[PDB]
Amino acid sequence: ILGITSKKIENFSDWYTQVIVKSELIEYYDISGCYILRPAAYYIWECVQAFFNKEIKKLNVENSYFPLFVTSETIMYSVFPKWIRSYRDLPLKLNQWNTVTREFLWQEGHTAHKNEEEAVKLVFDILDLYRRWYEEYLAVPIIKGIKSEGEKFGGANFTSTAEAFISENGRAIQAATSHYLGTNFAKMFKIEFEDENEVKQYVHQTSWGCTTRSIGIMIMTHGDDKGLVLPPNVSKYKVVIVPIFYKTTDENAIHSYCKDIEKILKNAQINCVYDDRASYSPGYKFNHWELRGIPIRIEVGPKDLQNNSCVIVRRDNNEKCNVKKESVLLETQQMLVDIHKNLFLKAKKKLDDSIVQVTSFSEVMNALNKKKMVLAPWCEDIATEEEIKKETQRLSLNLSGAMKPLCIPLDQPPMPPNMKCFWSGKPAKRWCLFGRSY
Ligand SMILES: COc1ccc(Cl)cc1C(=O)NCCc1ccc(S(=O)(=O)NC(=O)NC2CCCCC2)cc1
Ligand SMILES: [Cl-]
Repeated sequence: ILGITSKKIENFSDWYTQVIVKSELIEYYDISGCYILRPAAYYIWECVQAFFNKEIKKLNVENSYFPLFVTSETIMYSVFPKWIRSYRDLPLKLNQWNTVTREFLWQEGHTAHKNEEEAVKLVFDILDLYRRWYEEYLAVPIIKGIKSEGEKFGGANFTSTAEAFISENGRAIQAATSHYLGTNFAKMFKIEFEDENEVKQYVHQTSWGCTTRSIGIMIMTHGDDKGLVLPPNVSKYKVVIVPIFYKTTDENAIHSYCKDIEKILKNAQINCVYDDRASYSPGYKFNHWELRGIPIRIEVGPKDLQNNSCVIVRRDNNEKCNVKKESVLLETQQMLVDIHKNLFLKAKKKLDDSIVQVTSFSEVMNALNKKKMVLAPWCEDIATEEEIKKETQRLSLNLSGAMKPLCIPLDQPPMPPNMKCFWSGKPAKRWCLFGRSY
């Protein structure tokens, strides 16, 4: 009852709710579904917040706060004409860190540029920062792409997106967005400027956001039947030290030895916890910290005193090795790196193995039935989006069983000149990724 009672594959929904509560990420307030972000969850948000802030500031984006909202977007663009008069006032680059299933925390950026080229470059610069956000900190692989006309934001010229995929239930989920808004809102609010030639021009706008859904995607990606699995970059404690006594003493020697290891790690700015609670067995502690997603366990028993060593246990694959005491710092540092690398790579394999490249709709149900996505040549006719939804829904009988256009990947496979649309039989335009979704 203390651990996870539902297998991730067999009952994904119940598994997830158990993991997020028992790992002490969240705490449910009442029956409304409202929840509290405990330190373990907020810490992850703080890590990626710190990363994102440093990177957008390199792009001269400035943080700010706009408190007025309308049902849900921020009141902002109508103020821009008061700030923009000439090309010297451009580019305007703003970001806000907001607080408000539902999502409590998120980030939202807005820019305005003198032309299309500069705005579009920012759109994709930001999009890659989202990629790094997921990869370098959450160890989650994403796919960058363009939304179809039927799935893009209404006010956007085009919507670029990062897509993640949960292989266990065969569903894609939108991980982040970066819109090119063109001049759509500039026309609405007369957001105009005089260029270098004293000519009136429309500003070109972008908006981009990412929420705490990123944390959920991380959990769903890496979590296992033992509970939470944290990439070291978003775990407060990198290491837990567990003492092992055999009642034959010396507990004090073990205790002292563990404190030596704790000191070495902490002196190297590697935060860790020494679980010296007398009331709980070592086996109890193993579960306790595995459940909470601690990347590395260091065990110390009698044999380790004898051999001047310690046992290191990886959280991601449960592999154990003996390590000399004088080598603990270096090997722990390398282990933390390799754990992140392994989490990403094994997640990327599951993602790559989830994409079935097809040329005909007759290949689609085979891929959906195996809980995968399809990559197909598509004429991109907006009317066909609903047709494809309705038909895949009909053929599967099945929380939606429909597949939708996820994104047109920035990385396109070659397109043969005479390639037809997998659905309409018309000339294909580009390869599009289709799948079931959240
Ligand atoms: C619809 O139910 C299901 C029915 C059947 C199956 Cl087979 C699976 C599911 C399912 O969907 N199971 C996961 C339920 C789920 C997962 C992710 C999201 S979310 O959008 O990503 N939101 C967040 O993660 N917030 C995080 C939570 C952790 C702390 C920090 C904030 C929202 C809900
Ligand atoms: Cl506004």
